[PDB]
Amino acid sequence: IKTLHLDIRAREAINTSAAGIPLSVVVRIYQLKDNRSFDSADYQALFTGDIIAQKDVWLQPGGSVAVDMPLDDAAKFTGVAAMFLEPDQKKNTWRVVLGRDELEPDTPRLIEVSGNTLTLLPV
Amino acid sequence: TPAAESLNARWRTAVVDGWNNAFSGRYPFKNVSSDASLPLLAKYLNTDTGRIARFLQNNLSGVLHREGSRWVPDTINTRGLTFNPAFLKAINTLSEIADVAFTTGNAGLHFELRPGTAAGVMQTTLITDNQKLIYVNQMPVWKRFTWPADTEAPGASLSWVSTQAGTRQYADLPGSWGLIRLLEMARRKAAPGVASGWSLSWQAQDGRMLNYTLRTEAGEGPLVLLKLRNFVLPETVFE
Ligand SMILES: [Zn+2]
Ligand SMILES: [Zn+2]
Ligand SMILES: [Zn+2]
Repeated sequence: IKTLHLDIRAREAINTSAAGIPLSVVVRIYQLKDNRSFDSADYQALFTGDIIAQKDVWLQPGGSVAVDMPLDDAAKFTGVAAMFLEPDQKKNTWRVVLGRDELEPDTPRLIEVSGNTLTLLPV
Repeated sequence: TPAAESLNARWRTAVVDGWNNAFSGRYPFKNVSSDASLPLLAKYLNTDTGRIARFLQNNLSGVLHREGSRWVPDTINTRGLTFNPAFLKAINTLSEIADVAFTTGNAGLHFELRPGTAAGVMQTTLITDNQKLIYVNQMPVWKRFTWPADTEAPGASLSWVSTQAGTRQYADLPGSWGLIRLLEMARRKAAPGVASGWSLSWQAQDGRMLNYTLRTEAGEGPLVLLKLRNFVLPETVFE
């Protein structure tokens, strides 16, 4: 794998406030050396040497964003974490991790944002 | 009353004449561009060493007593003078301001802001005296602010990012009163589930709301300075 292909698709109702109003959300994509530090870190820690590169994308409700960025050789894993208003911290449904093996060379992996969750759509 | 009338004259010569010259036609007393001097306001309303507190201690110790951070008339042995009710109301308002914003002997308070959310808003950027709070609809955290904060360019500003238009300015308010001017423009209501909380809402363009929760360390915090709007220091102590 040379480039990192990801597609982040949002449903109409994403990052819903208390009033049930859909809001835009920031999704962060991490190029990691290993998945231990990332996984062990909670929301607070993550959003204030495993980090090779970092990318932030803005996701609007009912919108889509395509990530095409150079995969740097050291990147054993890719971390996708959404800066949700009310994320489910017990379940940990606000983030996903993918190993290099999970990546296609020309084709993007589909990450679906719905409500307060990120789901990696099976290939 | 001859002693009382000479005291009314001492009050205007020692305090009111100077207060009026220094603060008339200036923000926050009037909604104008010209700013009242914060160091000079401190010289007048410092709780213990201020010009007003000194006149009260020196001339009214008998008939007027300090009760905590309040000024209370003596109900027994009035000499037998009648206070001008506007005078008691004025010194009580100023005591409340001093208690919240002039405790150190200079202007200075701390407060916290928690960003809210609204339809069509992607980002809010609130700046006061070089303290910045950027919010992008993530888990809301309380950010602590100081007013006035140390800077060569005091002021406050508020910008936002729309789902349709890009980054827009809500307002840009220069000067040492920047934050107070900004707060005055907000729609404010006392939030009874947060202490000491107020929900703040700035109405941006295209019906967009820029929402925050204000938590003060004491009383109304920076909102207390809005009590100076159209404030008149009475010309008499007694009727
Ligand atoms: Zn190819
Ligand atoms: Zn007395
Ligand atoms: Zn403080």
